[PDB]
Amino acid sequence: QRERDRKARQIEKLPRPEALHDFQYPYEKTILSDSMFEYPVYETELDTPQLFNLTPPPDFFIYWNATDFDRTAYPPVPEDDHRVLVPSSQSPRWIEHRARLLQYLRKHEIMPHYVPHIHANVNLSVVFPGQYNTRARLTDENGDKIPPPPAQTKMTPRNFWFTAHCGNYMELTDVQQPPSVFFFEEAPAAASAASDAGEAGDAANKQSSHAAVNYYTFVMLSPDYPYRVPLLQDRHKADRGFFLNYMVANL
Amino acid sequence: INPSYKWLDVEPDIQKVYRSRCMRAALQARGKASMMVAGNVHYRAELDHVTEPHWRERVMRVPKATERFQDPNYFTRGLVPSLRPLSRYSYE
Amino acid sequence: MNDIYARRLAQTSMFHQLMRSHGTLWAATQVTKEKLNLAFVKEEMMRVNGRRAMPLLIGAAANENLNDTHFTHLTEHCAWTESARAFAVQRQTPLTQHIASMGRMAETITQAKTASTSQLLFNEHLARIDGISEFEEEPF
Amino acid sequence: VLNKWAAVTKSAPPAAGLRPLARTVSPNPKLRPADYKVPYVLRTFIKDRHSSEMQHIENRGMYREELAIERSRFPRMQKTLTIQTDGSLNEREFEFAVPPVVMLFQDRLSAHRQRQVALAKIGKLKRVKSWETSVRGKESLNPVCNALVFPYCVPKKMLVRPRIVDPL
Amino acid sequence: RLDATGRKLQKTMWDPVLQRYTLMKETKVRGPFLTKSNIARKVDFPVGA
Amino acid sequence: TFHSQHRTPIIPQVHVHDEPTAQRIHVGYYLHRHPVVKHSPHPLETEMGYLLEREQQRYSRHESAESATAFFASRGQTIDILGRTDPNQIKGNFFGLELYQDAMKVVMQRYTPEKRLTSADLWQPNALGDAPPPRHTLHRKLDDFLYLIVQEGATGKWTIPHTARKDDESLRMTADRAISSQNSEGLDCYVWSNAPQATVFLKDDNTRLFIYAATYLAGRPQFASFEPKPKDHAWVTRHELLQYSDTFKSAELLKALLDISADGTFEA
Amino acid sequence: HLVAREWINVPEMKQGELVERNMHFWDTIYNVIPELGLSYPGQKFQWVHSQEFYYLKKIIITDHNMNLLGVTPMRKMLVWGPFSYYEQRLRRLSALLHPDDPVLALEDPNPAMEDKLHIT
Amino acid sequence: MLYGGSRVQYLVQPPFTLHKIRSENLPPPSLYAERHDLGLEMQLPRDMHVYNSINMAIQRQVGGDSSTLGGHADGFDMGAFFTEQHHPERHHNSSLPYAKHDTNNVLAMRLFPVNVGVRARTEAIRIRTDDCLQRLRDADLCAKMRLPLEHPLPLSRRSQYAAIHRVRAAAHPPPSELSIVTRPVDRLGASQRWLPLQTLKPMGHNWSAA
Amino acid sequence: HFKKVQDTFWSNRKVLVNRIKSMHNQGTLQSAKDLPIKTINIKAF
Amino acid sequence: MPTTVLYHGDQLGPRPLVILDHSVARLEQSATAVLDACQEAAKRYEAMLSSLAWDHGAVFVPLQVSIGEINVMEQSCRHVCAVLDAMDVQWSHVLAHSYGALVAARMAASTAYPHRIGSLLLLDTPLVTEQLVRNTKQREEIAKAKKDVNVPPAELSFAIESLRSALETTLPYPAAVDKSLYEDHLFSSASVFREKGLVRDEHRYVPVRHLAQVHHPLQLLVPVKQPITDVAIHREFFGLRRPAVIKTADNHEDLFSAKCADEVADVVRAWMQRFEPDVVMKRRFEKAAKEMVQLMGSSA
Amino acid sequence: YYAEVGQAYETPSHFPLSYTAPFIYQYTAQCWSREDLQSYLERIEQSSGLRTIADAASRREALYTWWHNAGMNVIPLGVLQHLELVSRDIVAQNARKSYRIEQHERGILRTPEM
Amino acid sequence: NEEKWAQAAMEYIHEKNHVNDARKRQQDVDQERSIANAYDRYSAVSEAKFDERLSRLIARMSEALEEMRNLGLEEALEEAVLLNSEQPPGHYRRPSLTPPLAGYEPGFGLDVPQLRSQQAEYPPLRRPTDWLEFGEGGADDFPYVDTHKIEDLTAKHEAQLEEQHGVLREAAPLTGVEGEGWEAYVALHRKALARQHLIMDLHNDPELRDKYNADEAFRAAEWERRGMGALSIEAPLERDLELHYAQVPAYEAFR
Repeated sequence: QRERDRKARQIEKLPRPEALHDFQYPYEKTILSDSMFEYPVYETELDTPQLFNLTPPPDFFIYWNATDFDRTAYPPVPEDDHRVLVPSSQSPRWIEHRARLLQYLRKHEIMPHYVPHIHANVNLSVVFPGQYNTRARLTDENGDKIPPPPAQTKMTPRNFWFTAHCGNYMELTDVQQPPSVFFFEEAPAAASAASDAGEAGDAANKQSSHAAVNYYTFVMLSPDYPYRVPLLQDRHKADRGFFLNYMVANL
Repeated sequence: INPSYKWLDVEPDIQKVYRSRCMRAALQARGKASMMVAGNVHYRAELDHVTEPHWRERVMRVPKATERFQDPNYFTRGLVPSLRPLSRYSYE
Repeated sequence: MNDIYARRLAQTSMFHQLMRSHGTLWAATQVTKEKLNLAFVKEEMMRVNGRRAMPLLIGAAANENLNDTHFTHLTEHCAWTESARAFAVQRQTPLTQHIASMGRMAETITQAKTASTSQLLFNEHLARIDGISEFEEEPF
Repeated sequence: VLNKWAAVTKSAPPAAGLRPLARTVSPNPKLRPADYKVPYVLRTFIKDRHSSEMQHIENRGMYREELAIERSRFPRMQKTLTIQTDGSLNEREFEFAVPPVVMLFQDRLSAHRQRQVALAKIGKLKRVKSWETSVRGKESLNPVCNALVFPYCVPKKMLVRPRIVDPL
Repeated sequence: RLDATGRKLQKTMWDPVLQRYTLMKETKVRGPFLTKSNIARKVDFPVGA
Repeated sequence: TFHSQHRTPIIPQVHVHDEPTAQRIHVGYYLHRHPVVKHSPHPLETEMGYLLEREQQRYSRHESAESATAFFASRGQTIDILGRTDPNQIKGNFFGLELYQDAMKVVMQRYTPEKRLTSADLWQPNALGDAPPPRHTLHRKLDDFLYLIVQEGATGKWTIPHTARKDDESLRMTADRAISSQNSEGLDCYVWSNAPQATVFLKDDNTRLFIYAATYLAGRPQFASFEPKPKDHAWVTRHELLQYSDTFKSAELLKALLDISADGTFEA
Repeated sequence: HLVAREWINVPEMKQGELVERNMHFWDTIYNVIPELGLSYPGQKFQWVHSQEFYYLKKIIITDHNMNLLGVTPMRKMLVWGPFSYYEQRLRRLSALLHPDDPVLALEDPNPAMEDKLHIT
Repeated sequence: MLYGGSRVQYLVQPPFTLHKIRSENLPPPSLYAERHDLGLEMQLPRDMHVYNSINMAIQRQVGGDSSTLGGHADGFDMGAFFTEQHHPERHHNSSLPYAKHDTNNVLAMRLFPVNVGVRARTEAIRIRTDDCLQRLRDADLCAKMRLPLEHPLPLSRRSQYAAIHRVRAAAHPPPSELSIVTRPVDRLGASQRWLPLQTLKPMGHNWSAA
Repeated sequence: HFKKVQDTFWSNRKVLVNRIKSMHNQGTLQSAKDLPIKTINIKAF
Repeated sequence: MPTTVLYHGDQLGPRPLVILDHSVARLEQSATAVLDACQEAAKRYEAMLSSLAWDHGAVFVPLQVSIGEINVMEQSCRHVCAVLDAMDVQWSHVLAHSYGALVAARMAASTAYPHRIGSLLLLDTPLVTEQLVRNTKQREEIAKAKKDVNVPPAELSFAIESLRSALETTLPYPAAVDKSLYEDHLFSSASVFREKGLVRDEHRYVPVRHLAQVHHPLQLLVPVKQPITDVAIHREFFGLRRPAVIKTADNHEDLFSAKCADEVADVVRAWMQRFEPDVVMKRRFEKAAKEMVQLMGSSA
Repeated sequence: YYAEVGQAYETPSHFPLSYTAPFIYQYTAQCWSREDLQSYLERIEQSSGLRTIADAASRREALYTWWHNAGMNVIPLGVLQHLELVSRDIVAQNARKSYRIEQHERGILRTPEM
Repeated sequence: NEEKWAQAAMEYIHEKNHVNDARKRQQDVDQERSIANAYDRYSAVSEAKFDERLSRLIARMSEALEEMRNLGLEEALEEAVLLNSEQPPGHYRRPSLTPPLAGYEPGFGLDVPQLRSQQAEYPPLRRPTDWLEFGEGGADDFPYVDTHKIEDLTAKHEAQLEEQHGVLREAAPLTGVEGEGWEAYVALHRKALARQHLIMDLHNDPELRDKYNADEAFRAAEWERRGMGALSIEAPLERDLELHYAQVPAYEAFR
């Protein structure tokens, strides 16, 4: 009892030479996975987040030529483009696009502070006449001033990354021309089912703007006029308006 | 779990607590503050039990060595965000 | 191309080794009321044939006590006789089976070295490949 | 730590992005964890640390441009022809230095052709016959069930009967 | 401490002078650390014309 | 593997004891021959061989070491019984038994492996394009399975040797004697299951046939001793069984035969 | 960083006459770094890519390429756009360095003496 | 798998599934996170008055922990704390990696000749920085006055005519005012003589405190 | 570091079985479970 | 399914040679005059096969053109793979000289019929042309470059014009008859690619990416002199194996002469003797025979 | 503003919303007159489907969506996130009171200061 | 002299995560990638045409056992459903590359009495049923054990495999194909023992057997409480596809 338990405590003093399959799992070995090592793939690149949240090219050989300076590294076009959606209140894509847009505004200090009560109703898409130009210039070969591109007539993949989206980036060279404004609205209907009007709505002599909300006014103002100041600095310690870039009325 | 093992919390906002204390001690002066507050010293024993009624069982539960090391393939297939095999003890 | 022989020699046996096995499955899937179809037998056929062998140095790895039932020797097909690599999956290689026991001390070094020679591991191996092997009628 | 105002200050300390600090078990038997057992992994010392630290990760799940052959497990398998006792030429592979074609004795058929002629000694070679087995030794009891189908057994009122006895 | 190393110890340590990780060969702590023995024989590098 | 019977007992089948008023029931056995050689390697698969046997080589457990000995040699520690290190001469006299060397030097001069292609499978079109040719050779094709279809001397149509079920017998016992009686215990048969493999309800005789898959091992199938007064047999593959469909007895039975029929091919 | 190409036009004298030999510089790197060949599924995120030269972290290949679709962002550095929000963080760091600290190290054809291996 | 380990079909691994990020979920663009993400010489000690700074007894376990807050509440495990805190390494060193300490201009400790001894370097990275402070003040003083930049600003021009009081933002001069030439002596067109800012001597200090 | 931990296992093993052969000899009935590495079966020694 | 075949030998064996030729004709007409049509094609093979005494017998299958649009290829495969069922054979080595090649390359490429074609020997038929492959690899990059928007349209426009200004010719037809078909249905240059030059509906013959899949052991026969089907391109696509050359023949149609009928078979028989199991086995044991005896010679 | 202070909201969780106004105010004076809240904390009860303090704690999603598509011109969402911060407290405390009364029968018996 | 052989032998066991080949090039490592896909494109129709045949084999066997139940041969079922234990005899042959020879004796009559020995095999082959017959309480009718010795034998393994699978998840982890090939093989046993644990609970309880068989969403709920599920084989998207640029390998690309 006293020496057996001692021998039992000698067994615990005995060494334990136990060859292992490989190293002990938590402490020396480790488990790699695809989640640990993966390039950030934004599910939607509206905010053009690659240009801001830079991530090092993980690979060892980084191919950088000289010609990769011309290329305007805009994100790839996402299919099911928001600009062509219509802002009905039952459209499944729209509901997704309704919040994702209001998601992006809160991210960028806009929604609760600069524009307090955004009643996101219409699918605004301010296409800019764009050339994917790397800088303002003249035509190289032709020895000519570049003709200012015409007012955008249709939305298209090429005119995607030159719209006004949720915080995206545009090289100032492209915005130098007045912007084309495509907005679609759904909110006006003859009634809660467009029914029992009995040809009313027709009696409204401005059908495209028959309602008290259907002549729209597009105002563009730049909050950071001198330079982009932090919200938490400017939010409180100054009261100055915004730089009014543009304002069309009676759209 | 055991009132012998204490942490030191520093909560960074000094106004966040001062501007409540000056209320909590202005309300309880007018007799309008409730004594079941979480911060009450003698209530914490019961406070946890109003919200999490079986928290004894959530820390007493002994985990089988299977679930403590969730299938490493669930980590490569990405189901589990990241396997932590050593964080096994419930410090609550 | 010993596997592409094995694979094409399991299907002609998993065909038969299911003919003798559909009965005993039919009896069980009558009281559980599960559906006895391809979606059920395949799950059965994998738990009997496929048995990834663990590194044989863990002790619990060598102690696999579920793919040698009186059943798993009947519905098991002939996969691990046509290629030793299919054999090094189910069991370990004929030598690593020995050395590992000496590794986990289940047999002294001297018990390994002599009985783990290139010749014994040959005539012994071709016994499992044939199924002609000593038994212990009264296992202790 | 030395600040700017010290009587003596030092040059640039090394940015930790190069020559990193491996988080490995302290040699102190108090500062190593519990589950930690001394790593007696016997292994042929790989020299260059590019191929050394690689062992300490487990990347069999990571995507691979190659095909997912089960590697580094099957040692190295030398095929050699094995002429079975009836001349039926198979071909199997072994890891050690096996010669080319190996003559084979004591095959499957030879063992069966051995058990038969040895069962010919007791003369029971011919067969035991079921329809001719009007031997009807049995019994039916309630809480009994087959045992050979243990994973897929089923209990019921099952008839009991003895196995066949083969002298060998 | 015990003579696990018949070889004279060596380590890689930040050489604060160079500001570079360099070798550290062990040596008795008492003695001039830059004797006429620590002069390296001249060599023409694989650079230059 | 098809292991030997390690210790698994054999629970026999038994004469039933409660006469359930046996009805119109026959029991046939669908005899077939195990493949004699392996699946003829498709040339793609040989091009897969040079893939794996390359990859399974260049990713060996011990890469440079040519073998276990070649590894073990590099320490001077041998594996073989006699303690030889240079693995070239372990290949010369593998077994330390010089009689084996004698047993080899005769073989490597006299042995010539057999020919996989049976001349019975050099089929010639001038024979005829008629109803299926008499194919009696069990040596016909060693790659595929060879099933037994037999035609009665009654109506010429083909059938599986089938007999009725006596009262107290099971369906394995019936199928067991179903062959041994019709061959006078002159066959080595192996019925896989203890229950049928298929089932076909007839309207002509109202009869209910229970097919059984059995494997020919040895024994000359004496046909004129069969039950269904057969004209001649046929050892055909799972595939050309479609050829007898014109003369075959029951379209209800033909496909109910192809569906339990195995194959060494599975490309159908 | 090591900015180097795959093909380097290196002169050489054939039959006593100068002729251009397109040098395959790729084989120069892999001899220098035997780590790049021995690729295992974790190595592109490895800490030190080459335990010999722990200094080396990227090798900027600069080879003019004619394919339309350039290299994917896994192997190209983003060199366009406003890389920040609040201030181009160059003009901040452009305040701290001094007009008298190095920007070049031009190799020396004939060195003054054994020390001056390069001129800064 | 139903075949006994003979991996022959579907050998090619199917590429894994992508784990996307929702860029809207992210934190707002933060200026204070714009500055210190890069990594430089140092910030200030976080104290003009030593209060609130940081303790030297915890200056090792910092680096991105300016943001308010383990895998659990805490117990520190006495492992990876006391196993990473004083590694077998990180002892008997002399230069622990750059942690959060406002030591010498480490941005300029890298850019400087190792030739010079220490006590003559820390006195020369300052005379470099002392100029980088004047270059920065002049740009602030010249730009805020709309003046094109001038570097050795004359003390008469400095204190911009009583430090004009900044008339009471900052604006570039029009590009007519711009030009490469920036020394006043070169701007108008005093003696144009040129001399470096400081004398670098590859001499080593002969007083070591120890 | 490697060579010192590979050889020790061979002295650290011979310390175990030699001492456990005696700690079996002393009459201490030592089953396969109570001792450090369970997989040993002393009857094999 | 036609009944018309020319079995060359007296036997037919388990897995004989299934020789194909051009799409013989259309069975819109009776089977008797098209029998004569494929009876002259054999007169080019009746010679070559004689030297190659083939122990398995040898077949010849006729192929019809389609009454419609897509039934040109899918028919012929099911049409061929049926004549493999009416013969009780799978994995038959095949020869090919003409449109009878694409069909094998249409079966050996696509699924649902990859086990009928065991080998594939090309007599003179090019499967791909440098112009057709150097263009399709751009037709895949422009496909993205037409989609992605970073790309500069000066390079995009230049890459498209250089893709039509250097367009793809039809496959050079190694005969005279399907010169219709090779210019009628398979490569109707006004139909195979819409959006001229930019997208080519290669689902009729085979998408070139799938011609980058066929690892059925493939061989090309080539006359030493001026050939069709340049060797330089084919070795790039179908693996680095040199196509054995017919060092005697001048051009195509001279493979079948007496000058080559032996070696155009004495190199083809070497191909059949690469996959017949009994052949490779005898070279296998007799290898290990001559292997082992090297160990008995060194025993002293 | 509401939980860390620990006021004695004696409002049972089934009162109408208009009876959490005296609490919400004491933190939002200098923003809306007290009698102004009773114009916001009634239009919520009238327009939306929410009536009770328990509702505004169980339907924070259904409430906002009402406010977005119906309010948004009068009721400053400041009220709402204030209204949500009290309704998640009054409901909380009533759970802590109702429990405190339900142990006091089971025999736990703690004083006013607990 | 022995511990130096083992020191060289337990070197042979070690399995190391070793590098890709240095000689591999993106020009062949895709060719071998092109081959393997050209194979499962080939073997698919050879497998699709197999599992379709078991869809037919099983159809015949189920409908032949259920016909035996309508033909009134009830007790014939309970002797035909029985597991056929007789292994295919040694006479049963396994095919080889070449046929048997016409009258060949081993070495043409050069007979070695040694290599013809009867010898051993490493596995002792102890099985989960040896604790029943060849153990204490020697069951006289072994292959007909009492059910209660199964309600306990099965309850032994779920207390043993759950312990075997505890250590083998920390002491011998492994991921990838062999991983999901080990979990499946395990989860198929914790399921197979579960339906055994289920039939007994479905057997000795006379209540549940009715409401169990009463509806479907109950068993599919009861099966979900037993851990038994429906194992979903990963579907092969072998289609030639352009993988997203972020799914590229996690190592430096080949040469």
